[PDB]
Amino acid sequence: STGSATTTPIDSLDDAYITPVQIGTPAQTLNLDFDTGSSDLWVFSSETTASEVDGQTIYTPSKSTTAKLLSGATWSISYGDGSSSSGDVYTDTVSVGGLTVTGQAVESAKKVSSSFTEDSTIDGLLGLAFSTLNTVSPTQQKTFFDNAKASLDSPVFTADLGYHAPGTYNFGFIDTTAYTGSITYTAVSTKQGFWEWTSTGYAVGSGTFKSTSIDGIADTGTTLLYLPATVVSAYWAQVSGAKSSSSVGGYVFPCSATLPSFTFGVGSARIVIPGDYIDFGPISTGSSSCFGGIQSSAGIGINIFGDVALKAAFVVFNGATTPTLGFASK
Repeated sequence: STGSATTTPIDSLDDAYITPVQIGTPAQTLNLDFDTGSSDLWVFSSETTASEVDGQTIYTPSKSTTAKLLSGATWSISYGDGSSSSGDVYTDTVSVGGLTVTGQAVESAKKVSSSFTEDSTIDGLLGLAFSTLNTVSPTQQKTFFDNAKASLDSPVFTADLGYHAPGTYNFGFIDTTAYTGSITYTAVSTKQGFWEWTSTGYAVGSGTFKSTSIDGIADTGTTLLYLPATVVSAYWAQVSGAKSSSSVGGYVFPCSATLPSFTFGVGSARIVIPGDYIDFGPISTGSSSCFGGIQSSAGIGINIFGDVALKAAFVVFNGATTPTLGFASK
């Protein structure tokens, strides 16, 4: 089997992407944030504290003839940005882009943090990291991908995120029309439960490529590109007037600037992030200070190849017995 679904930016900055997901019988369609940095499929629901729901579409398990309470199971997750959610668990039928999993754990939120409430466009998350990170207790549950894997034509999914435009998540096949040149594959460590890999270096603009190993995670659920302070300083030093602002929480730059591109290495191959992808706009409405899309990972504890990086590529998440990651230009 295969599946193919369009993923759409939630706003004009590509802060996140939502993908429609069918849950239950009859189908209830919710727009979920597909997150290769976590492993829980959780939704706003009829059980979510009323004051914490503000515009989201909710899953109502009592209206699904295939929903079953997973007795005694609870979940609770905290994300790298300090947001969180928790609740109980149902199993139900879940379909993405024509691909159906029966008996998928659907984690129903009883509580969500303010960042989730305040984002009316995101109805929940669909985790696509390794199932070892799943938070359901006392019986850990499998991701949608893990459940689908054996049925898929090939045990893979791909992320093709757009810049200020829709893109695609495919399951079970590689669309050879969706990228240019060849796909370069690179080793993955699953030791921390992430799609963790090692970039071979970087360049700033038209500058020379610096060969250096950068361990990090391919994370569709993180907006920006978080890299070591040395690398990030070298990038912003090429933008007149750019500076790190402790008050704002990162590098800012004059909105009048033209940003250089940023290249990252994948083996001997190179992925080029155009300068415009690194512009996250005014820090506040009407400001002439703009927020940068490349930020320091210092104090995160891990480098994160988030959407800024991934949207410059066609990315293969290969879930074969020994997982790997593939990147192609597009």
